[PDB]
Amino acid sequence: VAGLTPCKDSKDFQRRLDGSVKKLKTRLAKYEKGTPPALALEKQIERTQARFERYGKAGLLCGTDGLPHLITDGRWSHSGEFVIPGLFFLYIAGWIGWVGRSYVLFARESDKPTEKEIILDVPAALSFVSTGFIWPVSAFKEFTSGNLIADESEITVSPR
Amino acid sequence: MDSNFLKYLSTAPVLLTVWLSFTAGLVIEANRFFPDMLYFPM
Amino acid sequence: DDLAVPFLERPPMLDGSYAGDIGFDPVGFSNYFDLRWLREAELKHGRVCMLGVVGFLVQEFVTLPMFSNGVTPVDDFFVVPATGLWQIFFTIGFVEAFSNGFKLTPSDMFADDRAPGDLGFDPLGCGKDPAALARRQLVEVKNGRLAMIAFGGMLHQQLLTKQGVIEQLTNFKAIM
Amino acid sequence: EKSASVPFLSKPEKLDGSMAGDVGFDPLGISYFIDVKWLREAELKHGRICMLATAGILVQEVIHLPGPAFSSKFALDAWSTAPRGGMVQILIAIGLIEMVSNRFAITATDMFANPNRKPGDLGFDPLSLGANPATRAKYELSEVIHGRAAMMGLSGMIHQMIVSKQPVIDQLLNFKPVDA
Amino acid sequence: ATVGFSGVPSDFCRPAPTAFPAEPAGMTVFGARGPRAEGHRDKFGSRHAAVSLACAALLWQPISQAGMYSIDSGSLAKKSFSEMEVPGFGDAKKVPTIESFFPFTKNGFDASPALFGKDSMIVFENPLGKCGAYASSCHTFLDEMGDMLKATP
Amino acid sequence: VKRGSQVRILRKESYWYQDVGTVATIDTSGIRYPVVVRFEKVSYSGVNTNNFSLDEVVEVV
Amino acid sequence: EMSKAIPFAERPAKLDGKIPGDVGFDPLGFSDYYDLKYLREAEIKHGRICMLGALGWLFPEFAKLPQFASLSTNPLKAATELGPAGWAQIFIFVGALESFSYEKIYYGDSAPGDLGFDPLRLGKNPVSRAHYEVAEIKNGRLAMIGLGGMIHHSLLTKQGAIEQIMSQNFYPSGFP
Amino acid sequence: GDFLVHHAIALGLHTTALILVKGALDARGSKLMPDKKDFGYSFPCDGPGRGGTCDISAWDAFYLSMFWMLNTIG
Amino acid sequence: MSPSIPFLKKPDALDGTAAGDIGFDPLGFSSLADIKFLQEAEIKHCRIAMLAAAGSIAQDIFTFPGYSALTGGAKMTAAHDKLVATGTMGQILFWVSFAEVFGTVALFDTLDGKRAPGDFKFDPLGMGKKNMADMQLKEIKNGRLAMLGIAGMTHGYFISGKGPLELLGNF
Ligand code: CLA
Ligand code: KC2
Ligand SMILES: CC1=C(C#C/C(C)=C/C=C/C(C)=C/C=C/C=C(C)/C=C/C=C(\C)C#CC2=C(C)C[C@@H](O)CC2(C)C)C(C)(C)C[C@H](O)C1
Ligand SMILES: CC1=C(C#C/C(C)=C/C=C/C(C)=C/C=C/C=C(C)/C=C/C=C(\C)C#CC2=C(C)C[C@@H](O)CC2(C)C)C(C)(C)C[C@H](O)C1
Ligand SMILES: CC1=C(C#C/C(C)=C/C=C/C(C)=C/C=C/C=C(C)/C=C/C=C(\C)C#CC2=C(C)C[C@@H](O)CC2(C)C)C(C)(C)C[C@H](O)C1
Ligand SMILES: CC1=CCCC(C)(C)[C@H]1/C=C/C(C)=C/C=C/C(C)=C/C=C/C=C(C)/C=C/C=C(C)/C=C/C1=C(C)CCCC1(C)C
Ligand SMILES: CCCCCCCCCCCCO[C@H]1O[C@H](CO)[C@@H](O[C@H]2O[C@H](CO)[C@@H](O)[C@H](O)[C@H]2O)[C@H](O)[C@H]1O
Ligand code: SF4
Repeated sequence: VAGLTPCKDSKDFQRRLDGSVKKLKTRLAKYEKGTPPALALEKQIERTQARFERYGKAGLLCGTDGLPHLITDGRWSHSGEFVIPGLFFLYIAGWIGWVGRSYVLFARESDKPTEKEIILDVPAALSFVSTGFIWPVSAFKEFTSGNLIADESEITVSPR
Repeated sequence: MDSNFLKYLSTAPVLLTVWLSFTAGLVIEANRFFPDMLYFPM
Repeated sequence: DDLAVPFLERPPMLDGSYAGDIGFDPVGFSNYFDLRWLREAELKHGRVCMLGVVGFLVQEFVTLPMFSNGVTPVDDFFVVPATGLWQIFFTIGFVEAFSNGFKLTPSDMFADDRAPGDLGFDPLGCGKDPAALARRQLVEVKNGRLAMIAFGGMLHQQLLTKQGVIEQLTNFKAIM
Repeated sequence: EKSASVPFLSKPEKLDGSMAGDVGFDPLGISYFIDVKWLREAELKHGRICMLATAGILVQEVIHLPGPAFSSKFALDAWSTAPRGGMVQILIAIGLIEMVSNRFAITATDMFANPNRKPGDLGFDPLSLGANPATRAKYELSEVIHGRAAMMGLSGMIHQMIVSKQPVIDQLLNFKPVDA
Repeated sequence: ATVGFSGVPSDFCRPAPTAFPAEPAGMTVFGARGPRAEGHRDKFGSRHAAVSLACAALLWQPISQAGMYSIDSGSLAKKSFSEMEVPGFGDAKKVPTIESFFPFTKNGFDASPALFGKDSMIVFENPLGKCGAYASSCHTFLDEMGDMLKATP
Repeated sequence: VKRGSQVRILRKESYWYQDVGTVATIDTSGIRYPVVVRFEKVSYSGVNTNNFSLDEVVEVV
Repeated sequence: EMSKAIPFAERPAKLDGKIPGDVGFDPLGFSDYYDLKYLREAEIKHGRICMLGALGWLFPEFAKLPQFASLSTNPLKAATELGPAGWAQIFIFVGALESFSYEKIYYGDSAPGDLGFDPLRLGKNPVSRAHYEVAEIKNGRLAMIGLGGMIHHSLLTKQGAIEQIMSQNFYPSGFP
Repeated sequence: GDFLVHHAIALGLHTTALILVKGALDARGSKLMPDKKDFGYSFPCDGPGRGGTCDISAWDAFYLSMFWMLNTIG
Repeated sequence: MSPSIPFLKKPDALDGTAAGDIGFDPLGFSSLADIKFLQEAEIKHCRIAMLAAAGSIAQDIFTFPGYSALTGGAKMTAAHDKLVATGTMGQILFWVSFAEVFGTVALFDTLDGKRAPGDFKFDPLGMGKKNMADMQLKEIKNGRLAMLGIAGMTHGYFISGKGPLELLGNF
């Protein structure tokens, strides 16, 4: 609706579905019924039909090409297209980074940090992996306590 | 189990391979049971 | 001497100084809040309700010429002009502010340690006598509590029956 | 030198028998690499949740809250039919409960920072039934054994419900052996 | 080696306090046992929680059946407080009331002094019906085991 | 500064500029760069030790 | 040593409880990093903004200026309807007010939130002044929460707060 | 398609700017050769010491950006 | 040992001083819960069940005018439902809850040890001044018997649809 048409009611989308199904059926016509190839092609047809129907009902918009297009501007009617998926990413990525940083510090305060970085201490690594589930509040706590950002006078820098 | 063998299994390439194989299996099974998810359903 | 609830201990903060104290605080509000504030609230409620009872009685028979008469005193409020109601509200606000000396909050209401309920209102000088003062303090608090309950009853029964208090008593109809 | 539960395997070194329910059962040696305090906290949480889960699956088949949304004898169907907003509210409440009960120490790095913090002790004793030293040990053992039994029972209930597609009591009263 | 999941930040090189609060032994029903300010247990103890809850229930009893009840028509009739019109508030003749805090009717819940009412009542469904553990019309698990043991190939 | 003390480097051209090392020895003979600092981080050339002057090192807390 | 707000956690170091509105609530420790005076001034300004905003979210639903009678009771719709010129004049008024705040923050030292506005001389009594400071902070906090809720409710229902309450469409139908 | 090619162009502009800005700002000196201004703008290298110092000049940064500029304009 | 159960040892929390204490606690609920709470609960149940049993019998014998009209001749729990719709049960519950607020306060006084369990100091006629222990034993015994009796009456009603006396007259 933004600048395109709903995909549930687009002749282009219907034509693409028809073409895919017809290709699969032409491939199926040369195989005996009940044979593994026939069953596989039938399952492919079912998967194609389910995918197209679900895309139609999802509320996705489709252009003249007959393919779904994504509205990644912030509109709440299309949040599931970029924003919620991206929030899940950011959660997982902050988890990974936070636990990795924690393990780096843990290995830093060890007898052999390099040995701990090549041959890992997987009990402690799994500990940190577990901790990573509240990484947003933990990272902000580190920031505000001053344990995250290092001072300008304590970081090596090249001469000007 | 031998502690030396366990350290070998704790070596970086073994852990990376096992962890990434586990992640690949996770993604593959997610796509096997919930395929063609181009969007979060809302 | 006698306790209101024999099977409960005398509340620690209620030491009998205040009039009408029979050790009645089973839920222990005096253990949370300042008893001076609580007694000020009690006396204000009681006085408002005494006036409210007298008003419920008079309004059902006598109506001022400027105002129209509703079926019941509770409906007189809805009949009377809104501007007039607002004027009464603001006059009451000014009266409260001036009587409390612009010390209207628990923080500063008793900053001068004035006795709860003592707003310096004795035009006729009724409370000059000390013994009469104590007896009349007891009378005031007891009548105020009775008027609190009575005003609750009158309000609710008037809302139910849609008939004045005396009209209901003269034509009593059971709810069911 | 040998475990009481599994005689041929050696006694788990980290299991010293202090904890309730300790029979030396740790064939895979998780306690060697994972603190037994964390493991016992996890065990008690799992057992408590499964106690409640078994009780709920058995009770909400016979008694329900008013309404078509809550009227479902089948528990897996109740999961879907119950109001989704209510379910999300329960999830948020569980999160807040975890946070406050653990006193902001909800991670593997800080959970047992306080020496006073004991495995599984969240300060929950509303009726003060656990203040009696004589019965405290018996209560602890009963809680651990109940958690274990309820964990097994809940797992069995869920999967037998997947198979039969009928409630637990209904399955036991109208049993139909699996066919394909 | 390291034993993971210790719960002690110093083991994992993480920030932590230096003096941890001691744990007092006091409980509040509908509350928790833990550090509290001095006098907290005395002022807001189990007695406070329980008596406050009793007061809350007694106040719920009027609230659950909140509404203008009138017998002017000759029968007890309930009308929502929203119906009443209030002077002196301009456009808003009808103003928020207790039903705003407690929207029972909107959700179709028949509240009562006790939580549930006639229309909205806990539903008891008898699981047994007419079944019996053995030799009953219903084919039970025990019946299955007996049949299997007495079966004929 | 004394032996076995943590000192932050203040030489701009240094691989360890604004980084902390441990003083291993201080030579009082009167050479240009008396103090000797050891570092845990190796430099690009592979050396973890260097000679610094007293004005190019500051004790840390 | 222990926070009042969170009894099981240590008191924030910068929040010693002396400043108005301090109960030791800083679970994420903003006070350790950012300047406490700046934070206090920002909190006071946000509270004032949201107090006026919460009052004005509901006032048009009760009465409107005769010039803006046509404008919707929905505050967001009224904002859309006002037009550039009136919004420009409001913006100039707010900027003229904020010039004083700019001067007091960047070129002056004073109690946080003190712009010299006390025309009615209600802050001269120290005890009343303390109560009023804490009351301003707390009413500002409540107004912040309430006005955020109100903005989101107006987004959802596309109606005013009182209208939403009266129609009892308390529950959402999804995103707008 | 225009969206995707536009973000490819953004990548190209940003990477060319990365190479050029790094060359300009590290021209006077880096941690590898902290006295680069002494050697000038377009010296060959500093030898195989310190791990190897191939293409450690600002001229080399130009030489490396020119590949990327050609890519982006392409 | 236990006077009631000779082969079982006397429960630890049961000293025998309390009225009706015969060492009967084979399952050891007294070891789980505070015995003051249990005594308060037992006395409460006793009094409620005594009133309930006497009420069932007296409702069989006689019914107040008007209440019969409102309940349509329903008995026992059916009268409960009819009069819930009527609104009378609502009044009973309101005032019983009002009593039970102070009941909670009294319960916490008992748990603090100031008040004996079940002692509300209600004896306007002064019937307990002669032998309070004797009267207390009578109260506890009659209350236990009334609990069992009200159980029997209610379940007989569930079985037959008839009140206590009507059942006895039409078994
Ligand atoms: C299936 C889809 C998919 C895939 C395969 C990837 C893959 C990748 N993304 Mg991701 N990404 C996706 C979807 C996906 N993304 C979506 C939908 C979004 C929109 C929200 C993003 C937004 C995003 C960002 C913002 C970044 C990436 C980055 C990356 C790369 C490195 C991630 C990493 O190292 O994590 C392991 C985690 C770490 C190393 C920790 C540090 C980095 C993370 C991302 C920080 C997260 C928290 C932080 C507070 C977020 C602030 C963001 C703000 C500054 C904009 C990697 C190739 C990173 C990249 O390209 O860097 C050059 C990167 O910074 N992605
Ligand atoms: C605490 C009670 C109270 C006080 C102390 C008080 C004092 C004063 C003073 C002196 C300080 C003046 C000068 C004044 C003047 C007017 N008062 Mg007022 N007044 C009070 C109460 C009411 C009520 C209930 C009504 C009312 C009204 C009017 C009208 C207009 C009449 C009209 O509209 O013809 C005028 C001119 C009526 C009204 O506005 O009716 C719509 C109306 O109903 N007043 N009033
Ligand atoms: C702690 C505490 C308190 C408390 C408390 C509370 C609320 C305690 C609640 C405890 C509960 C609910 C315990 C439930 C245990 C259930 C079990 C063991 C189930 C086992 C099932 C099995 C083996 C099975 C099975 C089966 C399967 C799978 C297959 C089927 O064909 C057959 C079958 C059904 C048999 C209170 C509030 C009082 C306060 C106090 O101050 C502190
Ligand atoms: C400085 C100073 C002066 C002054 C002054 C002035 C003019 C002071 C004005 C102060 C004002 C206007 C304060 C307003 C506070 C409003 C609040 C707290 C609203 C909360 C709303 C909530 C919680 C809500 C809500 C809701 C939500 C969100 C959802 C709804 O469904 C329900 C509901 C409605 C309940 C003067 C001029 C006298 C001079 C003097 O020398 C000193
Ligand atoms: C507090 C106090 C006072 C007082 C008082 C008051 C009001 C005292 C009231 C006392 C009452 C009402 C006592 C009632 C006891 C009833 C019992 C034992 C019933 C047993 C039923 C049985 C066994 C049965 C049965 C049955 C079953 C099972 C099923 C049926 O099919 C058959 C059958 C009927 C046989 C006064 C006012 C004096 C003041 C004084 O200062 C102190
Ligand atoms: C610019 C623009 C764009 C589109 C919309 C619009 C046209 C309106 C326009 C303006 C938008 C504006 C001004 C939006 C403002 C949003 C606001 C003010 C949102 C407010 C959000 C507030 C929130 C969450 C508050 C959450 C509070 C919580 C948890 C409190 C929980 C707590 C509890 C329950 C117990 C004690 C502890 C604690 C933590 C305090
Ligand atoms: C009490 C004041 C507390 C203020 C804080 C509230 C902050 C956040 C409130 C979020 C809105 C409530 O969430 C709500 O959305 C759901 C959308 O499916 C609703 O879902 C359901 O709600 C109503 C019944 O209660 C039905 O009339 C709706 O048709 C139905 O959608 C639920 O009522 C609730 O889960
Ligand atoms: S290879 Fe690199 S370093 Fe070796 S000489 Fe050629 S350029 Fe200089």
